[PDB]
Amino acid sequence: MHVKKGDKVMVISGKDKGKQGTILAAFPKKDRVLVEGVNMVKKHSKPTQANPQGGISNQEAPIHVSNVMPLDPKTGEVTRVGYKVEDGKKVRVAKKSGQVL
Amino acid sequence: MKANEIRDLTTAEIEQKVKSLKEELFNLRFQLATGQLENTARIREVRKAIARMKTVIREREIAAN
Amino acid sequence: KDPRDVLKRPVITERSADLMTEKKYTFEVDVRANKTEVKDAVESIFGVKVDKVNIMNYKGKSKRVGRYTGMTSRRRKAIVKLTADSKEIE
Amino acid sequence: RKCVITGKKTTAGNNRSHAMNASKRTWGANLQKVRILVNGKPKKVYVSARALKSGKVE
RNA sequence: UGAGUAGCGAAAGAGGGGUGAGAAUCCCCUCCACCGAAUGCCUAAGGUUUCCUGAGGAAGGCUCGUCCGCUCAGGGUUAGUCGGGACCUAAGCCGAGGCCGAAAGGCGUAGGCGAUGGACAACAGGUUGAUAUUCCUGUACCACCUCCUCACCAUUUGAGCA
RNA sequence: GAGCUGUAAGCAAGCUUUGAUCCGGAGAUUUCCGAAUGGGGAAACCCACCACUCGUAAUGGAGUGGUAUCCAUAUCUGAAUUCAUAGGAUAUGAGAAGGCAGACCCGGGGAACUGAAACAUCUAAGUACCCGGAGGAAGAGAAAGCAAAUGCGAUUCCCUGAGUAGCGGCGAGCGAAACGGGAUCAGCCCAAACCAAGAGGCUUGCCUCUUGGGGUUGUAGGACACUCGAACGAGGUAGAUGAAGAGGUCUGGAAAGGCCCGCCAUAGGAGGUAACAGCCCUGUAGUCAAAACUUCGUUCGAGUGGAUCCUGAGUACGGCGGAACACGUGAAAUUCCGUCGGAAUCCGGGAGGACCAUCUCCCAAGGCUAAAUACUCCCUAGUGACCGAUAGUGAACCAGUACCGUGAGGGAAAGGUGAAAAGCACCCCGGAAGGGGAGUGAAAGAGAUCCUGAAACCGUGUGCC
Repeated sequence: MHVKKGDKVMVISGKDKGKQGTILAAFPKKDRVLVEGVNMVKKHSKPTQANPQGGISNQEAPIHVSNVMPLDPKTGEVTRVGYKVEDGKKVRVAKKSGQVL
Repeated sequence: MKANEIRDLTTAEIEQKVKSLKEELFNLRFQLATGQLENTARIREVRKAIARMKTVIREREIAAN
Repeated sequence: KDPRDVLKRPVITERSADLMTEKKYTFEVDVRANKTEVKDAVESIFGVKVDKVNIMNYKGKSKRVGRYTGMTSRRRKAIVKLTADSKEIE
Repeated sequence: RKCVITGKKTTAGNNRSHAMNASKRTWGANLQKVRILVNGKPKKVYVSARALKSGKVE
């Protein structure tokens, strides 16, 4: 997908609209993307093996990649993505900007 | 890893290191059967290793042939 | 063929633990392996002397999970009776 | 039943009686048993009478 | 719908304890009863884990069921001498060559397959939850081999072998 | 070029920009059955011989490779009978077998029901089916033709001819061809005469067998004497690049929806994106890309003469008994089968639907031959006034399964939580199951056949009787 693990991204649709977040997950098997601070589900938790706790765990939940584009690192608005090569390895270059990633 | 089984000596040293890591693999199966082994990825990598080497030896001999 | 493959894994039961006291050992071996090459294999690789070898093979137990009705592996179990004052095994 | 020199073999036809009634029959060539040169070696192989009429070896 | 009806598939249990949430149906004990040229003990064909141990009781159990020939998790079958192979063959089958036949094919020699048959060397005690002429114990036996031993023969008017 | 060790929820662990997983091309291994091929056999097994290795004081044991039959060639031997053959022995063989797409094509063999309002001739039908064989197409093919004229010139296939001419218990029914128009378009090679050598028998060419001349021909021709295993472009298999709005606002749980505004377009195909998106993503149009295999396009001989000879023999054809030609023996040509008979040779033969004479056309008894053609187990990309889970394949789902049958065979039912498991922490009843609460969600009546939930059927309160 156009997004990668470890990217600063911006979300479009859903209840969470127009909020910043970082990426620490990726699911290319299902185009499924977990962003920080979005889809704030509250999972019911039983004790886990020898862990003696019982409660509701409030944690992240992943969203679809089609609702996420990354931002321009220069101007800061959400921008479209293009592909370009730079001295051997190809690089991810956002549209309407010359900067990479 | 991949290069070294070609870059080392032709046939000879491969045979005793073959039965060396076959001894090692045998030890992993023994200790897994008694339930003590930890690195379960070793039981995949040693048997892969063997195929790696076997194929190079076999190609080598057909290439010499 | 290669002696390091002819016996696959030992089996640890209460019966097995009983027999290691009186110096008979239990092993699961290859299906094609017969009474004698397991013996030559074991003194070749263990430095031990073994007097009598008994052999028996188990067919797979039928076993059910979910909705599938598969068959577990056919096994061949070997009993090796060491001689007197022979060395021990891990 | 075959013929070695010529392609004569038993063929299937239909005998028809009076009142035009049709039933299936067979047709046999006039094969004979006799001792013949096929290779340089003598053998006894079958031969049709029409083939023997054309003056072959014995 | 019948209708809460027919049926619940030959049979003597009863009582006290124990488990359990629940007990006519499970377990322990005491009497009674039944079979006993069998309903006893081995072992074919066949079945394929139903065997044992520990859990469980939704479905199977013509009721119940704490129970099992059900489920789940483990565990259990050891052979030179037993049965069959590397021994033989009958009936029959297959069949190089061949002999026949529109084709496929059919018949069949040598030969081979084929036990229900013939030959063929271990047995009586112990052992656990499951195996036992298989495991342990002592005494044996059969076939084959020689790093060895003693006795004898002749190494061509040749011992020995078949 | 970044998550990944499938389905599938695992933490005992571990691999990865020193470039993983993945995709494409070519390689290596590939146990044991299976034509199965060392011998046997009841598939998935057993028992061997030889050679070479491991191991043992040896025996036992282990590995590797060969070891089936038939056919072709070569060698040796070649009984009875030792002229000689059968046969036997050895070696060489990417040789054959068996399967397959239930399709398509040739052959061999080959029904009945049915129709005839019964039925035997006929029909069904040379259908189904069985056997053999190969092909990607097969068969057929260059005139002993079609035809009757200022004539056409290999086959094949499509329209037409035409339901015509015909055939037929002249019933039922069966049923053409040529002329014309189109697709396609390739024409060639032998045998014989004669010559040359070598091939021996000699009965001195009456025959060898291999080359070359010697050649394929009908208003005749030929002999016969005169005449000159590379590099390149385009595809295929992996792929890459690729324009344009989180535009504002409203409802909403979520905007792709409504209103008001912009942009791209060789791209408004399509799919996904919490609801109906060209501008969110994958993409799409164009534009590129191949290290390696693979498929297509450019290189590395005649005229004249005509003494003599040849022009396909148990062959054409005929009789008898059958078959196929639309044609059922009829006026029955023509093609083929079986038996018997059996010519002609260029002044020669064959056909022109009995047959005979004239006339016209043609040269059989020898072969090869692409394209137009038929068909989809497949693979690629698409399409549908095709189905939307009693439909559509039997099979949307672990289906040819479960199950039934001894076996051949027969042969089912069974799709849907949610956008995300966020799949019910915690409390109470209880042994559990199951419930009641609390919580998640937009929904809990949404909680594991879980979208919607009709009817039969079964309950509970009741207004009237």
